[PDB]
Amino acid sequence: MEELEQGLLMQPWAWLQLAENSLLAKVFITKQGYALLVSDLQQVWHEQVDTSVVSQRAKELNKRLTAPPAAFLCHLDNLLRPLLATFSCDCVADALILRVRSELSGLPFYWNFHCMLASPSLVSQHLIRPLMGMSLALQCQVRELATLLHMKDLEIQDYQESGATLIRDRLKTEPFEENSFLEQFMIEKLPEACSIGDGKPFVMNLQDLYMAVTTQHHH
Amino acid sequence: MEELEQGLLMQPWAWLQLAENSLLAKVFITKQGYALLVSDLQQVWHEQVDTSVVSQRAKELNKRLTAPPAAFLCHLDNLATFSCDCVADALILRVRSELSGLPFYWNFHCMLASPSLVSQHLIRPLMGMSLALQCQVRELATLLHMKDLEIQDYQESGATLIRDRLKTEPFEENSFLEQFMIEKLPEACSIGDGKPFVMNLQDLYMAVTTQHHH
Repeated sequence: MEELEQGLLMQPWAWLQLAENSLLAKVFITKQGYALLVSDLQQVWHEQVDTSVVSQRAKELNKRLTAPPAAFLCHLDNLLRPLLATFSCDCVADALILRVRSELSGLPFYWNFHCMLASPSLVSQHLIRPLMGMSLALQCQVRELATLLHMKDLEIQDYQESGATLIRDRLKTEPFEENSFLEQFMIEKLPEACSIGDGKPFVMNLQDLYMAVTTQHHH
Repeated sequence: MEELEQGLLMQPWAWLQLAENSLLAKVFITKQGYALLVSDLQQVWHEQVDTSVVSQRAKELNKRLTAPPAAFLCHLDNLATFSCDCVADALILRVRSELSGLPFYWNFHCMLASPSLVSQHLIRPLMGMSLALQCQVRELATLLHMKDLEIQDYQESGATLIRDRLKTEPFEENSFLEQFMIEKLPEACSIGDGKPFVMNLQDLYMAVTTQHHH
């Protein structure tokens, strides 16, 4: 394993849909096996699989296929890269089972992802820590942009206050005040702005920042 | 004790100073008991207690003094010397205060937090905070672009600057992100000991948690 986990850490979160259910998920597949991580925004599920496990489960699932685990693994990777054939999601006690129904070389292929609850180590490394790093960095952005904004106000004031001049008037901006900026933001905008939703917008507005935090945290 | 869990979702995180590490702690105290969540930014611990446990535990820990459970709780609400030890999945957080002019002892008996509270107390709110900060970034950027349009009007026709050092370079988002990622991100994304988290985010934290719950 080991290399799987390490590749998993550099994977971003994607969005997946199946039978109305959605999941956040990332996967790192090699010829050695895969690591998978899945969250419904309530629990987090994990699986790591090796070559031995692939052979055993593909045989049990497909009572008529013959290939090395490599074939089974490359098909799974070429099925899940673009997406991130048809899926379903079942729970049993603490575990999650992600089912695949699809075809390899014109023959139907069945695979079940078997995920146990992710350990606290994973949930920290893949969710908590990076997410907390993003918020900080974003809070730096805000601060750096507010200083940018006050610097543009000293410039226009230099035009109006002293430059001794005026404009077309249809463009005069209000002086920027971060106190009133926040207050209007956090009465008027926050209610939808912090919407966890389907994890759908998190994977589409934030992943570049997510990757950059993880690379940093790990290097 | 169902209300105690509810009230906990919306307390901010405190930072705690220890000998070998620091902890993050949020806590909700009533006359009914307490609920605490602690974290070292690797693991998360939980404890919920009622007033039955309070008097047994205080009687064990304190010989110099006694008092009704609700008063002990009220003094803890006040919340100091902190130490801890970790046996397997237990964190025992030890506190040392001064009540009635005498030493006072309290130990938090903390087990590994359920995934469900990790989600409710960190992941969901933390994710919410990131989406909210990103809308802000957006609104500042638009605001910056508006102010350029304004200043480009003065530049368009005559109008000279007096102080030959005030010029702002025109705001272009993609490059601002570019410089931020090389020049600022390394320091600014560093979790550290959690102190940054407690120093500049607990207002947004209290606002997101309360939004989410309502």
